[PDB]
Amino acid sequence: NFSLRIDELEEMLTNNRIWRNRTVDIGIVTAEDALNYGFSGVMLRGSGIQWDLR
Amino acid sequence: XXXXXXXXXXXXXXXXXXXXXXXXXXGYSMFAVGIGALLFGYWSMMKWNRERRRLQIEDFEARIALMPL
Repeated sequence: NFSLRIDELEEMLTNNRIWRNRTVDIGIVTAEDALNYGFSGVMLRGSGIQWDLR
Repeated sequence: XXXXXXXXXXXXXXXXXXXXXXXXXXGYSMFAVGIGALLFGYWSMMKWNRERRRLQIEDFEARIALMPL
């Protein structure tokens, strides 16, 4: 029952204009300077470097 | 005999399946109903205003007819 429950959020939040208006273009940092902070989970993983501990 | 927790998967719950799909609206078809309602909207409204003109002239005629007033 979980697969439908998580997909309910995507038809609620991601598809809507509001999130494509608000969250888009806030702190676009992906360079070697972004690597100089070291986030590991998300951020670097979320955008840029294909590295993961898993 | 040893009894422990048994393994069961059956259907595997389907690993990552898309649920979001295009429904009802297509694109060009919505404009045919959208602008189509507008063209039906003006034609129905303006015919009532022409029927209002029948009342309008008749209302002002009462003032012209009444001179003892």
